[PDB]
Amino acid sequence: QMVRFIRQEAEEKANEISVSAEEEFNIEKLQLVEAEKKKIRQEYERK
Amino acid sequence: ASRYWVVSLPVQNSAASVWNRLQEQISKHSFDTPLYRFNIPNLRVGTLDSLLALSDDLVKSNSFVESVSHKIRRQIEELERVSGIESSSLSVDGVPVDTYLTRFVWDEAKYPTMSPLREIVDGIHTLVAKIEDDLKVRVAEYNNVRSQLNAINRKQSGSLAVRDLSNLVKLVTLLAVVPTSYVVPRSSKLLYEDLYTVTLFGRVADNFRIAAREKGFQIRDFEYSSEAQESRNQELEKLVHDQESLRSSLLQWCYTSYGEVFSSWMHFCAVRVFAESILRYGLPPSFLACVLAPSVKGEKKVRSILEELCG
Repeated sequence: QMVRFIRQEAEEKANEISVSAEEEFNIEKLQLVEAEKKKIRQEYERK
Repeated sequence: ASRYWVVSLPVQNSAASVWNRLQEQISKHSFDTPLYRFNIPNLRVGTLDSLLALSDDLVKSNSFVESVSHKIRRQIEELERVSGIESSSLSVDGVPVDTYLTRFVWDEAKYPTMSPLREIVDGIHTLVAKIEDDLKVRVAEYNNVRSQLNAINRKQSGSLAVRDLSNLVKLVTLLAVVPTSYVVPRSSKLLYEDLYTVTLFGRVADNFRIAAREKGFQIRDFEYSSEAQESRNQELEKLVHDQESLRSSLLQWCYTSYGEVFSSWMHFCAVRVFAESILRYGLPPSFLACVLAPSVKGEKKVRSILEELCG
């Protein structure tokens, strides 16, 4: 009966991994969307 | 084997009917004594001090001969496959015991130098020591082979405390429990019988633990793959075969070295003939004694004959 439960456990692990990846995705996106007001002070403000 | 059994009598102290009768036509024929000898003097002999030094070194020479004899009789025979070298195969100085003891031809240039034997005796002793060292090397090789023998095959034949992978069934583990229903697919039966297998499954540890060690008698773990056990058994068989071959082929070389040691002992007896001649007669080597392995009655008769030079 736990043969099908193995699939459920694998699905739960994959869902947890995907949830962690998505949670870090917002931070990764904000790492570039934000703080560029500082990097533009060197990329173009130097000009 | 047999220790030294040579008689002591110079040329001037022959115990036979005549001085030259020691070799043949002696009264020993009537008593069936196997005594026989043949002269083989060296080129020259040392002085009185040299004779005394040789007599002193004769004790060490006899000790070395005894050590070689003990090694040859023990290492070869104990292997139960090296004692195949008979008297002819182990002939001393190229002649069997019938002829080796009847002559001193071993005094040729092989072990000694066919020269004043004061240092030639030491040289022959060193050669015999080298031969004994080779025999000891062969014995050590035989011991290492026996260490290779009694290998992993000495363990149990599977489904037991040791080497149980040979009887493995190859979520499950090698249990072989010698004298279950749950969510897990416990409806199974492994091939772990050399023993018995029980219903178990890795999906839920309840059935697996119950079958393995939970109740009754705990099972014995073993390697999962029987290929490793088969390889270990094959290696053990190969090591046993190699040990047997060494006891039959390398120990055949050991038996050849034992025959060489017998030749060295014949040379030592030839030297001891001249040593006794110097001790109880003049310096030049000349002896009329004999070397054999007679019975008690024959030795007593020889002593009665030679009582003119008793100790």
